[PDB]
Amino acid sequence: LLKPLPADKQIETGPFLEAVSHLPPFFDCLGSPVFTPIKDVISGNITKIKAVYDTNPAKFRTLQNILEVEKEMYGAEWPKVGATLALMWLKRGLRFIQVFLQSICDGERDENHPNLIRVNATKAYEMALKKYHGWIVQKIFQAALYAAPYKSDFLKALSKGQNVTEEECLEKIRLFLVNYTATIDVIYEMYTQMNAELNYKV
Amino acid sequence: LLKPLPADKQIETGPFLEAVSHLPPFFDCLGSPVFTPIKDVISGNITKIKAVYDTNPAKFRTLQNILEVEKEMYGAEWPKVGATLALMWLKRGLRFIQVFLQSICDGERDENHPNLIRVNATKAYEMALKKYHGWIVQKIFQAALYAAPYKSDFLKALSKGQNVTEEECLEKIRLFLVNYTATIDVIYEMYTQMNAELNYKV
Repeated sequence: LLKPLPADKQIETGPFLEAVSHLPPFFDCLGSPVFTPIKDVISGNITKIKAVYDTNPAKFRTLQNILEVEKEMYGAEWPKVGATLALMWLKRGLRFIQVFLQSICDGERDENHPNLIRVNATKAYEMALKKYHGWIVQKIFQAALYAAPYKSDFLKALSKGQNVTEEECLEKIRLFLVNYTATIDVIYEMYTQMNAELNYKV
Repeated sequence: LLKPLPADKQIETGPFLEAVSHLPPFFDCLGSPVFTPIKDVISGNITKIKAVYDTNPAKFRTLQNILEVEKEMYGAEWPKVGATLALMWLKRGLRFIQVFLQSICDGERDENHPNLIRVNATKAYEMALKKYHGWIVQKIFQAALYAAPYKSDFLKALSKGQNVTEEECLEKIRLFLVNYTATIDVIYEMYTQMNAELNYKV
């Protein structure tokens, strides 16, 4: 689980990186090599943030510190630079995972295709990522979607094989989502208040 | 350029890894982020081979040595294991690049779509990779193809911006292809003679 936010809503960079570093692996709950490239993309963002943090953990103590430091370090190349860029993209992958899991927990489904997770992934994609992809990457997403597992399998993949009902799994996901969602929200507000959000497409 | 093969047709592992390590970058002659994941896939194979070589460069002096050593090291998990696996997949990416470049040099083109390289890429894909992909990855290839550059641009990307005619570029590619193709051929023969080739799909 992620720490709760402190009253000052500052997010400590070290603890944050340690928590998010447990996310990429999970993509192998999706159960197909198609998603391995995605894990490495997310993992790349986390690496890049850590490599900058590691250079001066004090200067880069909080996520806010990264943005404001890099803003003065880089001038006109900022925010399309350094850890600020990497975190700009990491927050979008995190949000995808948040929206996807929340949509599953909220019982959203396609009533005639109940064992799939395609509607949940698509919603997650539309809310987190689609705005930032050109059509080639969108078509790539559409194709990749088909590699997505059955809901039943996914959930069983989430519970480390450990024998809990689907209902119990979802209750634990809901618990995870509280501090996760609040953390992602704070990162998005920081990007807004720093005018560090860019809208270019890949 | 790659060294020529020696009379014994053994391929020294160190020099081979150094030569192929100059290939991934080029994928950024394709001129779009869609191909960055592919670079990292190929680069991953080269890393994995090097990490095994590095452990005992003498024991792993040649590519042949890697296969025969791993065969006795691993038993029934071989050849779907270690550097033998990584090289099994690396040779396929290398072959793709060989067939693609050769097809371009041979003047193969779609006469009504002359400025594209799609026929060349597809041929390269059918000859090197398609057999080893399931349909999701094939559809992903089809979508990605659209990110491929114009022939004119690609060629200009290959000549480090340096101002040589297209004809001169192709002549240099043809020269590159001689030892490259002969090297890849030798690797494929080794996999055959070692019964190390596997046909599973991703």
